[PDB]
Amino acid sequence: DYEPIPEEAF
Amino acid sequence: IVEGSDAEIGMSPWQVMLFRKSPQELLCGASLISDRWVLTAAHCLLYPPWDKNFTENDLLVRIGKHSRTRYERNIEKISMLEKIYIHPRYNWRENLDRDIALMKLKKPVAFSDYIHPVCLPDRETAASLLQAGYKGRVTGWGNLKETWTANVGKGQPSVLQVVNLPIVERPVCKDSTRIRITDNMFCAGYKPDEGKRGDACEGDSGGPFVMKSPFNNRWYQMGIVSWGEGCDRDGKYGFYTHVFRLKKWIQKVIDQF
Amino acid sequence: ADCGLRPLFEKKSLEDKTERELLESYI
Repeated sequence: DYEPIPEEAF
Repeated sequence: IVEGSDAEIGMSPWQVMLFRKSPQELLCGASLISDRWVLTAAHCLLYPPWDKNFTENDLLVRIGKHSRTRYERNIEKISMLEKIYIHPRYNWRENLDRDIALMKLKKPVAFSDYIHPVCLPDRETAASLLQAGYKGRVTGWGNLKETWTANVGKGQPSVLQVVNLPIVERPVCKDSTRIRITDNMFCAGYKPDEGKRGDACEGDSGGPFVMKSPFNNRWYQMGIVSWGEGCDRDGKYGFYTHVFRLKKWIQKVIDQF
Repeated sequence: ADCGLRPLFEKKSLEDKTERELLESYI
């Protein structure tokens, strides 16, 4: 149930 | 955390979340000790009994968080692992003795209102504060109850949880379990008679047990959430890695790498 | 050198809601 970590952020 | 409360914003700016890339899941807590070093429990990265042996690329750490599940835009920062260092005498075969590990970040994380490092204790601060009765603070996004539950029956928290717990006399820690306790561990929690409750629970391990020094008003990480039996059970106590006792190893790693 | 001093608390001389509980336990 975790909102995805958008690229850029990585 | 069982029987804790919602953390205030920026209350534990050194809190770090150890996140498995795929499938995306919370593995453990951790703490920020400098812009490029994160401290955690060795068992969060290596535990052969459960076929766990993570490699740098299997993980990500999220720093500056409050919400457990949400991506906190403009607030949290993601850092990648350059190298994992596990204590060479970490005892995963028997009792989790020396349950400590360091993770060096590929790039320094930017400090902000929500991201800031905790201090590691010097010998004097540790001797003065690591005493039965003195309370420390545990924070984490672990389960709210021992009984398997999720977001439907009070299982996991929406946001970072916090609980203050007293360090327990060593003979009482020893007498509460059949596991062999070592000087590299201390236990904390309330006794059955004391009334108040609280404990760390699944997902909190690797996180910090901190104390605010009354001498210089700085927060010091005295322990790492290491292990327990059940969560918040009467007569049981949470066990923590004694950070000061393993500081020589910590310093050796940082100085060398 | 600035370790353990929180931007939103120690840095601005604000106390969080339960830190006093820790202080009271020391001694």
